[PDB]
Amino acid sequence: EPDDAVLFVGVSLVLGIASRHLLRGTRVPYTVALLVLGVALGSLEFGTKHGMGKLGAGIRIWANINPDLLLAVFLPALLFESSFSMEIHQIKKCMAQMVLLAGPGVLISTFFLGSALKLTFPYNWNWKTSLLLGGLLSATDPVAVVALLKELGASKKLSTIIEGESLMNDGTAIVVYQLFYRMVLGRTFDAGSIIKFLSEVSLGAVALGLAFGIASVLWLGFIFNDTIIEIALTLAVSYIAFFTAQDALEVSGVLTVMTLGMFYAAFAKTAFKGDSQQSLHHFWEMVAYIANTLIFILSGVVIADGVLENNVHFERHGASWGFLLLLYVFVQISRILVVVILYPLLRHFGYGLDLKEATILVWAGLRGAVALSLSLSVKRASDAVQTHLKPVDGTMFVFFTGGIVFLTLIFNGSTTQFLLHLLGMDRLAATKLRILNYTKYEMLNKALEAFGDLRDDEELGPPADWVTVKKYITCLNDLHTMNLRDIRVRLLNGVQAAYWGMLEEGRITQTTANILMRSVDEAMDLVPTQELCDWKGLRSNVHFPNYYRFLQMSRLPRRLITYFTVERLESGCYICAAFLRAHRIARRQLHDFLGDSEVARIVIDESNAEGEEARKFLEDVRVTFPQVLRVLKTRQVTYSVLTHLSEYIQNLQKTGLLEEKEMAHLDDALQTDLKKFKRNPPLVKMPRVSDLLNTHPLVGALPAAMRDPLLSSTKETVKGHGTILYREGSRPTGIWLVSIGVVKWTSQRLSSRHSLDPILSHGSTLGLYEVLIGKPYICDMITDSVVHCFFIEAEKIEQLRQSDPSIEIFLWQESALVVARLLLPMMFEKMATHELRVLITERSTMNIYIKGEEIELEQNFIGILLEGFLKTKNQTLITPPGLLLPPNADLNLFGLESSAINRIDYCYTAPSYQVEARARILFVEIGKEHSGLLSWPESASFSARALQLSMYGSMI
Amino acid sequence: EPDDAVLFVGVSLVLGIASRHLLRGTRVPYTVALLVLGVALGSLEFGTKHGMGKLGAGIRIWANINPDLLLAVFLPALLFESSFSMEIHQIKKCMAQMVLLAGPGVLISTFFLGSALKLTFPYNWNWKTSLLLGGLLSATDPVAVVALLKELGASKKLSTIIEGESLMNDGTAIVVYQLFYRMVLGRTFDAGSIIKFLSEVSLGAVALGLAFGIASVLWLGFIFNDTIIEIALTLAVSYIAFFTAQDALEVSGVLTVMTLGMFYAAFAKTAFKGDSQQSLHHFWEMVAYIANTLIFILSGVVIADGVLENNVHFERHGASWGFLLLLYVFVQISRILVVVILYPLLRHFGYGLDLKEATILVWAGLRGAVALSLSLSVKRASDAVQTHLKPVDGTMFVFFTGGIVFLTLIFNGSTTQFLLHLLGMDRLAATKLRILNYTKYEMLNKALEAFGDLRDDEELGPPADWVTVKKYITCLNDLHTMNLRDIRVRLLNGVQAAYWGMLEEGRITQTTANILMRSVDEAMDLVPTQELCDWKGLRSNVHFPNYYRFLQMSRLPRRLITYFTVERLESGCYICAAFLRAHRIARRQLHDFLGDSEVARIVIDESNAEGEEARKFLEDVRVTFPQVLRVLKTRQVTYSVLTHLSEYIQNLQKTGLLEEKEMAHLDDALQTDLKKFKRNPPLVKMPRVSDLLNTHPLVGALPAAMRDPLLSSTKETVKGHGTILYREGSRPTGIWLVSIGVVKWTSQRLSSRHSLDPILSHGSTLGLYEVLIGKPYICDMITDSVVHCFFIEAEKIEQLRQSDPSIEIFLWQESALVVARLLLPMMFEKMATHELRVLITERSTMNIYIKGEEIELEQNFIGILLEGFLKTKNQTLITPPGLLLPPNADLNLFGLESSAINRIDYCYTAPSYQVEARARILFVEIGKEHSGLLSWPESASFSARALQLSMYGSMI
Ligand SMILES: CCCCCCCCCCCCCC(=O)OC[C@H](COP(=O)(O)OCCN)OC(=O)CCCCCCCCCCCCC
Ligand SMILES: CCCCCCCCCCCCCC(=O)OC[C@H](COP(=O)(O)OCCN)OC(=O)CCCCCCCCCCCCC
Repeated sequence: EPDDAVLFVGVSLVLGIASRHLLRGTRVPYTVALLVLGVALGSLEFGTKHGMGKLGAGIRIWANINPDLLLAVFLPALLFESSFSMEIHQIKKCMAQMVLLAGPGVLISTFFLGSALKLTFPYNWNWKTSLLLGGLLSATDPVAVVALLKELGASKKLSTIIEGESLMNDGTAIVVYQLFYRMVLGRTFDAGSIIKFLSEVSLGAVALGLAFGIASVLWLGFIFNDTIIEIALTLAVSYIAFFTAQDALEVSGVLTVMTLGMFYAAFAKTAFKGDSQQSLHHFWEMVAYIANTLIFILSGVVIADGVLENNVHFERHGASWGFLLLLYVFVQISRILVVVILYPLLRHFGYGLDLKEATILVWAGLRGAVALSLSLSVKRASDAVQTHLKPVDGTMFVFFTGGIVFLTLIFNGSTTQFLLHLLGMDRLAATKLRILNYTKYEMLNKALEAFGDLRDDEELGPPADWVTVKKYITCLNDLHTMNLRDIRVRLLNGVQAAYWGMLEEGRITQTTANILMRSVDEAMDLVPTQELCDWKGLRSNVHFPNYYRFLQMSRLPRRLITYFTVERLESGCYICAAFLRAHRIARRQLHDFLGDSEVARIVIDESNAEGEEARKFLEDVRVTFPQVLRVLKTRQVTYSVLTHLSEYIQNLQKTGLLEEKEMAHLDDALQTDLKKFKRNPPLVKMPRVSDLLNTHPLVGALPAAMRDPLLSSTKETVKGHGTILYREGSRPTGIWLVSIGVVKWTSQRLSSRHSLDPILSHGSTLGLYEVLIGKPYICDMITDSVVHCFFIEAEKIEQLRQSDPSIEIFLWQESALVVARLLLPMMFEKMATHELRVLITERSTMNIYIKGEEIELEQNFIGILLEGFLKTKNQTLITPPGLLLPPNADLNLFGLESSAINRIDYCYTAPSYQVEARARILFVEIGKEHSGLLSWPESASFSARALQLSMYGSMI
Repeated sequence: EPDDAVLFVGVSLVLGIASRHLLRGTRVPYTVALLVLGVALGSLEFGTKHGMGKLGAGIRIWANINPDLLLAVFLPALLFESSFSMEIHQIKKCMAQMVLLAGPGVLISTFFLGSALKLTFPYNWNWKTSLLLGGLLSATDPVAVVALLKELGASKKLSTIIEGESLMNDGTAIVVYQLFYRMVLGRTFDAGSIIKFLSEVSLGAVALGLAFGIASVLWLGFIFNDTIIEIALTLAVSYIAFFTAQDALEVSGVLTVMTLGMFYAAFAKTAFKGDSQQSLHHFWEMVAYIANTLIFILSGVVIADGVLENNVHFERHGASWGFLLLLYVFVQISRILVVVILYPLLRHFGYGLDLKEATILVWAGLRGAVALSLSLSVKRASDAVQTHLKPVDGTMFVFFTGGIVFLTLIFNGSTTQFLLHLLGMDRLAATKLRILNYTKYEMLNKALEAFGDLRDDEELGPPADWVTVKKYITCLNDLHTMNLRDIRVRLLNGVQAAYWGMLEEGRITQTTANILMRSVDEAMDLVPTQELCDWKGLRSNVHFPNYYRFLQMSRLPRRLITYFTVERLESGCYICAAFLRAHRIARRQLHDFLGDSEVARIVIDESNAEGEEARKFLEDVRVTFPQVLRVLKTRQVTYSVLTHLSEYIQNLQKTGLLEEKEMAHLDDALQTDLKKFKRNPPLVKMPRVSDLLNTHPLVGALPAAMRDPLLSSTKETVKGHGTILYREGSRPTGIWLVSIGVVKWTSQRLSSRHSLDPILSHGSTLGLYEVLIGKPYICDMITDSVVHCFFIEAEKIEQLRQSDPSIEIFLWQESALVVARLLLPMMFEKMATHELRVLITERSTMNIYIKGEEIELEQNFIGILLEGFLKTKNQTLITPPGLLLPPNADLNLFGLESSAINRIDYCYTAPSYQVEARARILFVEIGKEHSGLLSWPESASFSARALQLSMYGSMI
């Protein structure tokens, strides 16, 4: 006969499925239908003489479940998913408010509801039974409210508040119930006794949870490439922790399971694989679904059993059916009182709480399966021979808690969306409409591209038209007046597009991307009145390391001192770096889109002024801990490489070109590398002087000979912020090889109207064009941050130009880069180093013309007169720093616009030119994903070795 | 006290984890360590007076498990994963051999081993107990052998044979055990009775399995976007089916669970989501892992309990410890005899079986958890008050089966790799080394590209060198003499690269890709002696539809007649289409790589002769069922679009730009579309005549006016294979607008030396250049398959050219496409329609020169003299079909090589040209993933509307 038990479980699941399939889209949850079906099954089995057969025998086997086994089997499953799948950052920033709703809230609710049950209900309960039942009804449901918020559509702050309030409240309400239930059994009490009991239970639960989490994370760290082992470890450790807490030490078990779930959620990236992240969550969601369905089917059956057994709780008199509604009203009043009493505190702590998101927090008081489990446990413990707990009192408890569980879900849970819509919320911001429409546009473009690519076929013929194929896909079924308000939104849209691109290209993880996107989203609401403010959200993540107090303090192993400083500074450095990249890209895109307009310039100035705090924190990390940034960048590049290789290996397995052994070996190696990286990330040594000089394109690409001379008598120098390298006008006495840092260039005669970032990064050569032409410097360069630089005097460069006829052309190709980034900043500033180097050294043509020849720029060619005096009628003398444009070229398209704001005399538009001295000209030819969000509605050879050294660290 | 039970489970899992973590890499499995730990726990609990506490109490609770509950709980979990995760195509093509090892094999083993136990063992067993124990030892383990093959590295044929033999054998050996066990209880028997029992059990099991599978697939079909529901449905249905079979109808339960698993594996794509495919498998692997660990821990405990209880099976006398080895020898001899008796049959049925892969099939006789479960069930059924089965006999059975389970895994399972290496197998083919090295090269390239892209940073500085970052990633740690043998391998490598590209670009699913890759792999072994033979593997998949007999037969609903014909022809049409695309791409790539060489030409001819069977089956589908190909192509394009949109939506969720409600809606719509497509794929109507004419680029891009004239008096014509459109030399009387089909062009004076496919697909215009120049046709075009074509007489085209000055240039741009695909086939034949159209209509320059002007081809420009008589010294007269090359151009790089094999007189290399009549010239400028596998070691305006109509079905 025990086999029938299995049947029950099976059958229950089926019912669950049905209830979760038909009652979808409708607002009433399916757990109410589950409870009704359970009551029906229990009544059929226990009331009718024939009842059921081979299934009723499986219901009875379950209706007599042990009071302790029930909890030990069903509570860890119910709680581990809710505790494990929760954002740590959000609650950590909101943890102040949740402490007020967890401790004081549960205390107030428990004592009110229980004091009301003692003074009103007629069952002659003493002051322990009533407050026992009051401790039950103070336990929310982390799954019911999770589903409600899934189908609700409220702001994220309120969602996080409710989702945490419920889980933290569940830990506290279970503790109080444990206390009052132990007291109901007969044990005496006292102030000291109550204090010791509460302290022991509460704190030992968390201690055991943290111990088990630490021991099982330390173990998981060494499990390379096997997901079944990790899932089984989580399961076994959760259940062992619950058994050890609730049944070995006599501490709270729900608290231990919650602490374990949270300790796992905090260390998910470090311990579990990246591909086993969606399988783990799905396994635990399946476990939690089974647990809820089984408990809701079981609780109905047990309620029906008790009712039919005693017969004093149904049709005996309307007393019970009225006192149930009275208890519901009391629960509502208790929640209202808790909220109204903690409002003066919940208003200005963590997140705000105005009348709206406080009237929506009082309604979402859904009861779930934890209260039902506790009621079933109490009823089962009473069904035995217990002088203290009578059987009628146990079924009085199974009846009231299940009755309150049904009325709360049908009324509060169904009318939580109607109320949220009535209050005024649930309306799109009208600034997310643009993002939605742009995403729909980008989806339509992807679909069009795929269709167009897959159309040519000689065998299967052509497909149907594009419209006939779009009618099937319903994912695409339906979709200068500029004020200071809209441009501040276009800039934030550009920032969002930059964040999107950075995460897609692998430059930032998904956690950092989510943090930055949340910051931008919370900032796009204050733009209608306040200036651009995106730095608020990240200011709490960019706290200068509190570790710095302790690096000043002495810790014995430098592994600990270097390891912990690179782990408190790791998130802030990445966030400020990404904030300052996204903002620099957004400024450039906005300048390109809205041209030069007074409002666009003011918004750009707002962004420039906003970036100052991040710039200063980055400057402070560079001087206080010099080796942190290099380690962080190396880790970033290594993680990007590993992610790309992982994506490539996963695509190879689908095809079947490689056998099981070889691909299993490939995958094993890749996963071992990924886990060894995420567990003990590598630390990069410091770079030697003579090493940096060899990674610099100019000095690195030179031959072994004629290089010992340049490197000898070259001393690296570390210059601080604001130091002047060379002033404009002074004679050309050097070239400064910037290998680490940034240098900002300023000029008095060069257009600084279209230059939004006059900075030259590492691997650059400053002052070479000027030492080649032998003339005074054309700009005043000043360091922008800490810069490691080398200075080679002019003589050495002259000797090197005199050495080989091919190290004269190399020097010129290397100086043309800086000359073109300086003269024409509107074209050659948005370009990356690789692209500009390719276009200026490979696809650009450097010609030398003898005296007398004629130069006629074809309409498509712009040219920079690198060297030599060129002549033209009425304009005989022309200085070498110079730009030759097509006679009819539109300046406004290249900058150079001669205006009162910026004077331009280094550009020439003439019919033809005639060489006056031996000239050297450079001719260049003229006429990225998600960047359209901003303005959507309106729209070998030395050169190859240098390019290698500039792309990769060393020549390959 | 029941709570302790939970502990046991938990603890067991931990042990499992440990045993599965330490005993990795080593050859001895971990289940033996599991059994040893279980024996240790059982001996500690039952032998010592103190034993254990709060855990031993949980062991006893388990050691007294019900004999039926044990099976009902543990067998479905053990069997559903093995039955569900199995290739259907492989076993279906090998199912002949598995029937011989399943029925006759189990019968022979059972009767031998059981006849030997009766004649040798001294326990005075009767002829039912001995053959009961003999029915146990005939049940293999689908999980032990699965893991063994995972860690073995043998061919795929032997792997599939063993993996199926074990699962099919498990279904048959359980049936026999059920029979003999029911007989041991006391029931009488007879020939008729035995026959009825066997038939009822065996067939009713499969019937119930198929019924449950059908009912649960029909249900799953309507579950849109929820994975938990699908996993819970599989679980609940599996357990309900097992309970209904084993405990309600008295039929075999393992057979029902196996039938259900197979019915699910056959309908995995149609019922389950694409993202819930890795979570379902992982959930069921977790269930199976728990089941194995629990059973192996439980069986050890029960063996120890029985031994310590009776004390006649350990140290009573060496009789037991010797008869155990004797029974092991008997099992080995029984397997050897089965194989030696079925060899004459297993040799030439399905897959072959030579001495090697038959000596490796005799060694892989691992016993697992099914035999242990049956032994535990028998011992438990005996432990009760049973006059038939004594307790000593039950523990004699738990001891022997567990003892045989341990000796088989330690000896056979550990020395199955040593034997496979000794026999000679386990050596790479030396033709997979090239693919492995090329994959390593492509991984290194991806890593280099990612590193180079992620290097420029103004904030975080530069990373370390490339070598310092590659030292961390260990996935990259380590890596004209041409005969008819190697070129036949390069062609197959090109075919493999084409298959890889087609699956990546979404043109074929993963099942078709695996089929084709398996065919190519099995074919690359016969090339050393036999010609190119890839069509063998697919000839069994390309069977002309057996449905055609039934389309001749009358089925009442055309939904059924059209639906079933598009489902028997669906896989063969896709396979032949992909075979003929991959082979056409491989031929082209090989001709490009090895130039014109006698061996390369012979290999190309071999491939051309091999493609004939697929070409003919495709021709037969086009005439017998005309609307099938259009429906298949529309489904292909729609599935590619949906896959691309799904990938795009999954990437959007990671960023957090869109709220929970909007993305949940997007994902819901996408998943609903995907499931409605995979469940009821759409059928495309037939194309109307006046519709096709409007999708043709030339006639479609014309304005509404001057189009009514062309379309009027135009009658579509369907011409069959080999029909002649127009012969070379005849006066130009028409233009044929090919909109569906293919036309092959042949010439007598045009080079057919570098043209590997002279075919023009749909949406092409033939005979327009000739009606424009008013001269005889320049090639003889003949249909290549069934072709739907329209004929507009010459007058109409002349009227249309006279109509507008901009519909003269459009006609010329449209004729230049065919002229350039015809004259210079080495450049303009590998190009897709989109690329060639862009390059010839947008990036190519058509100029008209007046009489007398001079033409000087710049060194980088090739030019086609579309119209007019051009002159040059000593070469006054030059006909318009003509090609002008740079005076120093290398013909061998463009074809045109004047040689005895192919004569060329339409190409001219001269210093300069002088117009003799008003000339019209066209100038073109001169100087893809995984295609390097072959030769790896050695290396608006009318035009825009036409391009739109050619890319997408209609103008957008
Ligand atoms: C969702 C994840 C759950 C993980 C489960 C962890 C392992 C569970 C271990 C099962 C323990 C078995 C309990 C047992 O031995 O049955 C005894 C119990 C009745 O015990 P008695 O009433 O005789 O106790 C005497 C005083 N009351 O039996 C009864 O009469 C009631 C039957 C209780 C069945 C409990 C089964 C566990 C839930 C199974 C669902 C799993 C779904 C995958
Ligand atoms: C891996 C997927 C498994 C899916 C499980 C499906 C639901 C399982 C339903 C559990 C049924 C509970 C059985 C029960 O009521 O306990 C009784 C049994 C002992 O029964 P008695 O010996 O008293 O029977 C009288 C005559 N022999 O109890 C005992 O003394 C032995 C204890 C048996 C425990 C069985 C628990 C199931 C396995 C739990 C593991 C799940 C892991 C997630």
